[PDB]
Amino acid sequence: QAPIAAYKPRSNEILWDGYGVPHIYGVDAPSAFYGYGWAQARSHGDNILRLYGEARGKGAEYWGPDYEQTTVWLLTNGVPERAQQWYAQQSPDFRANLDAFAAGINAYAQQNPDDISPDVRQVLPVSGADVVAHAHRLMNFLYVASPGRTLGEG
Amino acid sequence: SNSWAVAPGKTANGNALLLQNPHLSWTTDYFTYYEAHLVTPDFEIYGATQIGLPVIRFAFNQRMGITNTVNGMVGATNYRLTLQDGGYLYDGQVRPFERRQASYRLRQADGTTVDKPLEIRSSVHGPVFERADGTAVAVRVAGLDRPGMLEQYFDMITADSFDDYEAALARMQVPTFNIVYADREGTINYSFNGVAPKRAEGDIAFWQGNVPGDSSRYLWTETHPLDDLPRVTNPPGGFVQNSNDPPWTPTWPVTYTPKDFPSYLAPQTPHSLRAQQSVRLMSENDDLTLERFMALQLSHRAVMADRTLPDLIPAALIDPDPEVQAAARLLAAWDREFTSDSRAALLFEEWARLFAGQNFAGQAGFATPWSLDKPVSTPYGVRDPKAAVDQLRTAIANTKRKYGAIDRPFGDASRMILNDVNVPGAAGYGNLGSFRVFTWSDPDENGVRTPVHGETWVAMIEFSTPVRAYGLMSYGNSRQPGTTHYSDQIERVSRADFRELLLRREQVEAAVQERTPFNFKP
Repeated sequence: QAPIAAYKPRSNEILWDGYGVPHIYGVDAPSAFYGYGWAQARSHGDNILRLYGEARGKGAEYWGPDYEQTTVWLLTNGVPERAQQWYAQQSPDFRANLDAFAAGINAYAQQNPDDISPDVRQVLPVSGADVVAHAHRLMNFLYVASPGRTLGEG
Repeated sequence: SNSWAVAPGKTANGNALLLQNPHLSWTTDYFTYYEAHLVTPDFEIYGATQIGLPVIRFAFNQRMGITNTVNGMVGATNYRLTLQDGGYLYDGQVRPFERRQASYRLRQADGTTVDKPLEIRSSVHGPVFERADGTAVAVRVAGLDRPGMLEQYFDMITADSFDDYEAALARMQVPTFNIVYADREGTINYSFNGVAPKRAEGDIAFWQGNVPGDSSRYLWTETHPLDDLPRVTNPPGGFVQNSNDPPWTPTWPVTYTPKDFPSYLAPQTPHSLRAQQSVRLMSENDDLTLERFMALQLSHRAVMADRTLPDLIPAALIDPDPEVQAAARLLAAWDREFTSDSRAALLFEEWARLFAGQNFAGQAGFATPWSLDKPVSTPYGVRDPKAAVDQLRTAIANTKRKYGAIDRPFGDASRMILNDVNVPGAAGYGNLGSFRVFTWSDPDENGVRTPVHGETWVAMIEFSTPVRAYGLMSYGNSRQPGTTHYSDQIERVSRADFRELLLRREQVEAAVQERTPFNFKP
């Protein structure tokens, strides 16, 4: 017994629901990823931009002393550079999905600048490598090797 | 976090069941979940992910779905270096550090930046950090060479079959997490996943401490493949679970034991009362419907009361203090559930904080210790009831100070408050036995408290044709200033009134409140 018939989008659209849940319909992969980028930027853009800023190792530069130690942690562990490497090392198809996702964010911000907090404007535009750099911080340098276990603060 | 997958044999209708149930901070920005649905001519994925991630970690669709829990996979090592002559001692000889001169800009009060120099030193292990106390520490993180994390998740969550799923998982690009799988074909899987260094000696505790940084003996270079890791597929028990417990009771009956794996992979520590309930809730129930499966997810038993109050109460009634006596009778009459109307629950929590520590994980108070041979019924009892009564005495004082009374309704102190929404709490601390988790803050001066951590994204999916799923996001789908989609779900959470998750086009169209046409050109 086969599943229900899969849906074939004919146009790129986000149908949002009453709870602000995006249903992103793309005619191909980069399109859906772009929609997804747009949506995430709408619902969470400010904090996403701040996080990407940090994972560039630009926390201290964009936002001063409160962000300095995470900056030292990520530079010392060569995170922003490694993310550029991992980005180049992506498969062509998936790398294109990432560029699209990043393009969605940039496009939402460009079309809706009022929605973007003054303090995170300087981070734009964001790149495929930003997207890889944040995921890399999250998995390896928050989950696996937290600054606390190494520095002995907890 | 909790995770359940249930095989068709254990269900009434003959379709697998899956629970996604991550517990993370309600405030930490990178821990914020977002719910979305992506549809192309070639794939479809529904579910939640941490903000800024382009792939859905908690995904399902018409064919399959997965969920995650923290396993603490030890994928890094911290080494204590022995400094000598500007280098470090290593295999009997002094070895110079690698060093580069980096720099960064630091924003000033007046909006300018200053360039600050940053020397980066490394040993053969990795980058070197100096601790506040002077300890030179080198950190060695495994899997710095797996650029494929996101694509693996992507290929996992869009897998056309379990073999494809397993093939993707086997790439070893996701460095951590228990990961649980289910599908419409009827397969369920549990994997203890991560990128684990192959080491010759040492248990997990050895590898979590400062490993000596003076010998190549400890400088690992290889990591384990997937089939070295604890895994379970379609066990005779008909379910798998994980609730952050060591992977030794992922199902019942178990399919392996700690001896089957290197001792540095997972701890062998007592399983939390929450984890014990997880096993019980699945094993003891059969012929499950999705409705019943949802009802079981809401469990909020004070298992610790079950283990302790039989010894505590009689000992407490012996005490000359009338207020201790009254406290004992209050506890005695309690049904042992974290409900809103409970007059005893707050008092019990305050006693357990002293009995079992602030985290409720302490073991030294129990009469019978935990044993993997009785993994859902130990530890048990009160070892020193006289001491425990003194703890009640203090706890009575603490409860009155924190909450104004020893019998304030649980749901009156325990509120979920987002924007202008303020609703009664139920459930509570995982380590007290509550499966559905709300890690209540310390109270304000009024004795009111709110979840710092707990239920965030919650979904339960039946892999029927079409699939049928329900979910809620505690803190809404948005956090942008002025959004109407921050506090619009917490009221439904207070009543456990789950949204039907909408995957079918017809359903999406019926529910649409906003359309955003877009177009992408690279």
